[PDB]
Amino acid sequence: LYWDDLKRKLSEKLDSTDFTSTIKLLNENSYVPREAGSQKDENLALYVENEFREFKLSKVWRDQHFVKIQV
Amino acid sequence: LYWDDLKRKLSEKLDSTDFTSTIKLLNENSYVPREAGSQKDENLALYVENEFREFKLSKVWRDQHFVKIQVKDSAQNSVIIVDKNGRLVYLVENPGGYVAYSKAATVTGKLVHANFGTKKDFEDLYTPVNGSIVIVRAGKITFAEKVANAESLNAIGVLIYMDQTKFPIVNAELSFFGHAHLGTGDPYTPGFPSFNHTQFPPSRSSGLPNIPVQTISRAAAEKLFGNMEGDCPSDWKTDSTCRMVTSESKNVKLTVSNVLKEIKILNIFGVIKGFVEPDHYVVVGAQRDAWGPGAAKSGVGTALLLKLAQMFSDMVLKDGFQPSRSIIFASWSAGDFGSVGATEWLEGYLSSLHLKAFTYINLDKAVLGTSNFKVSASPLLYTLIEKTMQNVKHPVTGQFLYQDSNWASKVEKLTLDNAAFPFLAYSGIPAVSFCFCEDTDYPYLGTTMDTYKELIERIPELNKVARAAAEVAGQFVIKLTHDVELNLDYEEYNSQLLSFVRDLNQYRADIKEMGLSLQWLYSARGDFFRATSRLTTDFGNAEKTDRFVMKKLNDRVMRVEYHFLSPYVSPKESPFRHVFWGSGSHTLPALLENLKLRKQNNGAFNETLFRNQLALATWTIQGAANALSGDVWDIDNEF
Amino acid sequence: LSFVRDLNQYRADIKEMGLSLQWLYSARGDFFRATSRLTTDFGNAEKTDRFVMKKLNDRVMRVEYHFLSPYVSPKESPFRHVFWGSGSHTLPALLENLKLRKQNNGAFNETLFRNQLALATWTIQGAANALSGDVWDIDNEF
Amino acid sequence: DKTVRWCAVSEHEATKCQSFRDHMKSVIPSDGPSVACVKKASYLDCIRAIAANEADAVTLDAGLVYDAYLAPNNLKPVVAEFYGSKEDPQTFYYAVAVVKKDSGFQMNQLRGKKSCHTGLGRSAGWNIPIGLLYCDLPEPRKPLEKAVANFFSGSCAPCADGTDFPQLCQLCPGCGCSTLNQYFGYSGAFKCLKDGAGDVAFVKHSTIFENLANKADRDQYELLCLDNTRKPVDEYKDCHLAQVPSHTVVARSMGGKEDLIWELLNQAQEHFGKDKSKEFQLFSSPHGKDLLFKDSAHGFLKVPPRMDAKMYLGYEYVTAIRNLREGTC
Amino acid sequence: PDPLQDECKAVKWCALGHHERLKCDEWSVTSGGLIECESAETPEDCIAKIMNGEADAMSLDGGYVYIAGQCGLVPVLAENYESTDCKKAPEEGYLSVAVVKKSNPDINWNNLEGKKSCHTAVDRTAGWNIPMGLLYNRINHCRFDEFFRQGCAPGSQKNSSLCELCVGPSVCAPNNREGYYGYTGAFRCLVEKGDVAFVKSQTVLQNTGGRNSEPWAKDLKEEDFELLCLDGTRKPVSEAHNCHLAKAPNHAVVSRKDKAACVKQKLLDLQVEFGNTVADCSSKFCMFHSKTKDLLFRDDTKCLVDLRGKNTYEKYLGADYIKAVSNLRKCSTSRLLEACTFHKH
Amino acid sequence: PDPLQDECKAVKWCALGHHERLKCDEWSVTSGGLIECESAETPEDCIAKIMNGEADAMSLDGGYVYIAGQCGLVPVLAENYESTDCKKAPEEGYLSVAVVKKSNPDINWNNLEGKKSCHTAVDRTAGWNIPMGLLYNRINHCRFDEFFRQGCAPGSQKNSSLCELCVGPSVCAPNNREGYYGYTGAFRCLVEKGDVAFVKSQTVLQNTGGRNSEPWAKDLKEEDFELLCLDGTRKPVSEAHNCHLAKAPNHAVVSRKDKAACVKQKLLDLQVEFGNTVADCSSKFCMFHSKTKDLLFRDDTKCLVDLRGKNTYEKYLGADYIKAVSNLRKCSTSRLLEACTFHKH
Ligand SMILES: [Fe+3]
Ligand SMILES: [Fe+3]
Ligand SMILES: [Fe+3]
Repeated sequence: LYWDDLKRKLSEKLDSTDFTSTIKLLNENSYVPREAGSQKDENLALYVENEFREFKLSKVWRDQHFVKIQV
Repeated sequence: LYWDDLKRKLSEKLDSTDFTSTIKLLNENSYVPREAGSQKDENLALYVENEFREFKLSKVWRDQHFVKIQVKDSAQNSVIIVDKNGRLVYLVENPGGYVAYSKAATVTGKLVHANFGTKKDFEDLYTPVNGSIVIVRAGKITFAEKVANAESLNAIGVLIYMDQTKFPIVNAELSFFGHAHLGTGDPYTPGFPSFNHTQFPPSRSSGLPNIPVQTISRAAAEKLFGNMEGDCPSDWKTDSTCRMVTSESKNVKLTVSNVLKEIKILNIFGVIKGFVEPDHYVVVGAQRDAWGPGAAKSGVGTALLLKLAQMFSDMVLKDGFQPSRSIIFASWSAGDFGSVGATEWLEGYLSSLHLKAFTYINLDKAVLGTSNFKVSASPLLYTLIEKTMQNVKHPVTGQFLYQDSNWASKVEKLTLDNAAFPFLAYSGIPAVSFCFCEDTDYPYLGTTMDTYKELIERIPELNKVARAAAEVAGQFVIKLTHDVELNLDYEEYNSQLLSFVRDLNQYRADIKEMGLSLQWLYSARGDFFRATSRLTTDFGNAEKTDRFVMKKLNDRVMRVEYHFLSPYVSPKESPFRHVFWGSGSHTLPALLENLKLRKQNNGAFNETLFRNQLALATWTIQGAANALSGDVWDIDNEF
Repeated sequence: LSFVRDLNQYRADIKEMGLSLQWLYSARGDFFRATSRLTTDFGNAEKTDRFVMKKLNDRVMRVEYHFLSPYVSPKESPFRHVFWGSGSHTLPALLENLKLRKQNNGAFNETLFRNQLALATWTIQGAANALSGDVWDIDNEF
Repeated sequence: DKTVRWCAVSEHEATKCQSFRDHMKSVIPSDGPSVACVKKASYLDCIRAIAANEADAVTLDAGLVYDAYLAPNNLKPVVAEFYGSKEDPQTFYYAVAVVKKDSGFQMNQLRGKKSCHTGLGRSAGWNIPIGLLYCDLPEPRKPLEKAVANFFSGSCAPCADGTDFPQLCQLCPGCGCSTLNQYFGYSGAFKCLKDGAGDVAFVKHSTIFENLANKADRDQYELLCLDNTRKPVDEYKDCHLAQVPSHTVVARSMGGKEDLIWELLNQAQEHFGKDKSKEFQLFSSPHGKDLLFKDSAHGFLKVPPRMDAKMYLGYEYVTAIRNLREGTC
Repeated sequence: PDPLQDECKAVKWCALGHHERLKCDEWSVTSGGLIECESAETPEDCIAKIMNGEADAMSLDGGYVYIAGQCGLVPVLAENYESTDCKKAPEEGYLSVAVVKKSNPDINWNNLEGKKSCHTAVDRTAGWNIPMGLLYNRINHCRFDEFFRQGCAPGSQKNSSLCELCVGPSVCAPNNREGYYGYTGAFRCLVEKGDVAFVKSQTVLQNTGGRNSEPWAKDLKEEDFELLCLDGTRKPVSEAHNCHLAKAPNHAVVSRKDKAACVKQKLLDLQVEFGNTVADCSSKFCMFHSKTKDLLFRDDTKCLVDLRGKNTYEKYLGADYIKAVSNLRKCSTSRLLEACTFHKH
Repeated sequence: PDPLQDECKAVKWCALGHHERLKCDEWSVTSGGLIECESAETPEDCIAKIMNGEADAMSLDGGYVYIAGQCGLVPVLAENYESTDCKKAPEEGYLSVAVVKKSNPDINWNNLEGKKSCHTAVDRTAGWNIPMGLLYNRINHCRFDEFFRQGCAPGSQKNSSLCELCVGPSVCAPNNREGYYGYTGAFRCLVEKGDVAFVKSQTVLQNTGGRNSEPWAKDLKEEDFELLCLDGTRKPVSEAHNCHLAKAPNHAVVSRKDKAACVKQKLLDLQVEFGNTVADCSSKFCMFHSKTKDLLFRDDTKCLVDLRGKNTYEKYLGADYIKAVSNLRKCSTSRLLEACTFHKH
């Protein structure tokens, strides 16, 4: 396909996507005070991880790390 | 054409090439005392340059450089025995040669004799050098190191002489030339190239002695010992005559007056464009300068370089040889001062050479005898050295170079004094370096006696020998080009890495007293193993026809060597970053070497240093893995 | 070029000091050609030779990374990019020190500058030798 | 002395090549240059073959000369065709747009018509006319093939990808890139119009004269001029789309045998040029038109030393080709 | 290009070699980017860059103006050498002479065959076109490298006789990286190795009397040189007026038709703050002043003057000059000129 | 291979996962390179490496010995568990049992349908072949993941029921990166989530009475568990002898015919300095001792004993075992086994 095609497609796809809903969903008490390395944090993390899997995209993994934060 | 073809051709071509003539030609007064940056030097330089042009090979250029070399000042350097006042006996000698980059000063005091430049090891002897001049034999290590250690023990002044046993030279009134720089290249442009003196003119001490170093004639050595009470041990695989300490009654004074002298080094190149990966080269070098006539130190090399360049070009035009990757011959200069020529070239592609040069061969001191066949290189060229020593027959013995009685051949590590060392330890280019060596190193080497005569008087069939050397060098080139797959042993590093892990496990106890888990290291070592296993697989599944998929692989191979250079140390500070063959605290060997001290229960062990050493040395290896593939984005996300 | 320009506003200071500032122009140029070849090789290559294209795109892919001072350790100064980084290796940082020269006070570290320029030059230079020049850049004269 | 491996595109060229080989053998001495014939399916295979040392020479239309110059092929032009007469050799020719009499449309009314092209990327058949219509094309204009396919209501554009752009082969199913496609080239593009498959044929000023011997048959056609008028076919000098550089023989930049190529062709034109021989003709054939060299050529001229495609083609023409490729309106 | 306006944001200048580049950069900074710099290693390459809009403008000697014109560029503004009043029309041109050493007693116009020659560069007016064409009309062949025994005519074939006297790092290049390149270079060439130099009439004066402080010229004296007159005699250098080869059109700035106007206007403006008027050139920037010799413009350039209708290379160079360069067409070795004359329209 | 001699320089061992690798490395250093280490993530991959000489040897449970044999490898030496006298013949085999919690009153042999199960790994003798085959002969179909409600049988399909109890970082892998992998892992699985574990008879003892110091097992008591007898009853663990499923051939070392001898000899020798005899294992290296559980060999391994003529997998495993694994052939899901049985000779 050519640019116009991709441009046009990408647009209509953008024309039919509720961003506001997801910006809200990412506000439910399920993951609200999603501080760094918190449970909520880890919650949304797994949400994104699964969503990606659900998106049926190719390989999708996790990246673990142990850094010192201050509280 | 196929290997047999190239092998057979290259042979007959080698069967009809007079190496002895050119080794002689490079001795005519036209270019004899071809010191670094001298006129003669510049003469031969243009000779090679033109010869290359005459060879009708593709592009050929020049490489200019202005580095600071050290020379003998008009004022005479000398050693003189003298008590707590004046010289009683006589001025031992006014040395005919000198040790470059030596501290320009003059001091006097006691004179200890630490066999073989202290070797760093030998320093663990009875008599202390705590504030006193020292004598050492030219041998096991490099002047640079000999001096370095001497000073590390707080000594001052160092004399280097060629004893009789080690150096069976009839003449004892003979003097030789030295180096003294604990590094490679101009000692004021570490990692980055040099300029004018007018611009960027620091003095020194940037990895230089700071202690006078003077070469002394055996005769002079004789006399020194003459004024010494101590008695030379049998431990020293030497022979009678030397003492250990000067007779208390009096001491000795060393006076060296040398001066820096900006010269213009001239590297001469010349390539043979490839046909498929024209931009991946095989650097073939050869020192061109020398103090004396250096028929050995520099003759044989340049001799081979030329004759060897003459052949491949010919093979390409007349014989139909189509090297898949370009070859680039290079005659460096100012090599007697630490490969100053070749090094400052590398200094120039501080982070891209490996993207260009995939292997560096070196013809320096290729022919020195006819007994042994020493070989030093990066494990990446191990199988090439092997399979080739199985194709080349000794010049004297009708038999093949390879000792059929083993399955594991001997390969030596590259030393600070080999142009190949920088290519590998600084630029991350795998490099080989053979030698038709002898149990005893050539004597006339660093002296005015390195004549084409005394050479051939000591090696009758020099032609056949040089031919062999030119053959192993040739095959390396044919081999590193003939085929479409870049043939480097990136596997040998798995072993090299496991060996480390092993030796390290011998301190699992110490590792335990410290909270260290040492688990991340195994992961890296493993994360890397897989990387190689994929590469080693992807190759097999790829077809030698998809110029694309092959290029993508060969490039990965070409990364292997370079990526073992600690990406956590600055070239400007520690130029030899290669964790395996470099020099510094980033060095893998250096890690164990510090840990060994743990057991000594003393403070010799720097714990904070170790902690990092391990920590980084881990991520170095780790990275080497993530860079060598793992299909990108290595997914060992668990751990 | 913008750098070179802003730097020429101190050609006076550069002169009081023995500095030739000639090597920098060479790099800046040795780099310009590099890009001119790449910009050319592309045009002459066909969007069908997956091979010749891959060899080019890779060069393009090197451009940004190679402007990271290969003379400073990530462990010490992580933002090595001579242009957008942070540290004395920073190109902007060079001018920023030179500006102090005029203040006639000690605020200007001369030895620091000397290097800053020296390396910042070879950084750019290298960026060039890495971005092609058909490899082995042959400006052997100079 | 020695052999020049000529790259022949398909059967007909292959047949003429073999006759070319045989006739030169009979006149050239044992010490003269000789021809060997290498058959490929398309000009693009001939370009790869020369680069790969499988062949040595091939004659290309100037628009394809540009492509041949590009990496990784890097071929260079070595010998040029000339037209006109030996008396006043012309190293260029005119791109025209031929249509039938009273079909009732001008150049500004091409949208929706059916087009016959000599071949994708060729000067007269493609580069010039598509270059002139570019902004009349609907967006998106990338890829070009797609905008062109949407502007006309069907075409024959030889060498185009019929899988990707089926409307481009609507008049010549498959878009065959050789004379096996009867609508390929100058004469094929003209046949596409004459047969009634297309409304316009993008060819050269001599095409119609090479195809219709009677003036009365030729009076049934006209040319579209850029001012939106039409003129008779004799009036091409005042009604043409552009002047373009001659077709040229290309060769490798290294080990290319350019000396022998010139030697072979210079002798070939002496023995077998226009009206020279009753046995064989370099510039015509019973097997087809424009095989190996154009039938309208009268001879050859050697290109100056080391001239590259860009210099050969000239800034203008190169600019036009570039501007078609990225091109901004 | 819907109803648009203003492409005249900045003018991109094409500079040869390193030095011209430096000067251009300096001119860039100071203008606040009104002048942009592109570089190339040869005049022909610079003209090519401008032809294909990789650059917009450069100044050129008449000989190169001819090539530029055959290649479709147009002259925009001329360099005037005689007056500081920039509203003056372009001069009729500079004097082209042949200079020898007083030391050398035997050389004369009718004696050149065999001697050693020095030329600004091939294809330049005073260094080549004038003298070579006038010699050509005498020897009626084109192997100038066989008429002189040896020489330095930058831009010639690396291995002809005519490159044997050159020296500059880049040996024989048509740029500053050749020492004997240009009006000055050819003079030095004369001083050091040649028997004859072809240069402009003001050259001796600009390089004698300590006016040129380089080692090779600091002690030179105007009286040490003579000119060759067409009639076979010799005269002091102060006599060019009555002892010159011909007149030579002034160097001129060239561009493409599309950008001529833009180019003009920005040059005329920039001249207001950077031309003759600048009292000191080490403090503020000077167009017509050069660190070395003749970078981007001739150092003796006074004004860039409007061409008053001579907006065409045939018109600006003038008939006589055209007629002379044409007679030499058969000896061209210019790759760019053959390129620009290939198309038949 | 002209008249040659001695390929037995070093033996290359294939190790699963990280831990086995570490142990191997350690064994390497200390031997002075008589043992070389290659690694893989699964038993099948290890067998493949050995098939194609990427490695030479590994020790394996009987179930995997079957696969190895169908793939052309041979047994070389057996692991003996009952005696320290390494000259003894191989034992008839270990006891295979089913263990439950005393807590749970209702579970029994005839009751498994529906419960939660724990298995060493798929394809192992005590964890799978014995129990699954004996159940198969009862349900006459192969959806074991539908007979049990849920489980942890490492090496099963990532998304079947039988992977739902697994935990180890690498969930459900047939290696140590799965927590519930092996004799021990399956026991823990029982302790923490399952109703039945299929393991060897000595397992309970090796993991109760503080003999296993991990948090999960330190306070466990032998008396907390029972065995399932085939007749439907339950018995204390001290009664395996009269309450086991079947006998299971000992784990055995495998290689290729070409290298069997080499492998043998070096193992027999290495055993002399690194086997049972080593009085302390934290000072000197111990083959049969493992940092974790059962790396390279079973930790209860006493001797590696010569096979005395049972140099063939059919011969070593024995008829009964072969007959049992064959009956389960139709449920295999082993990709390597299908591979090894493709060729028709
Ligand atoms: Fe055409
Ligand atoms: Fe002029
Ligand atoms: Fe088992």
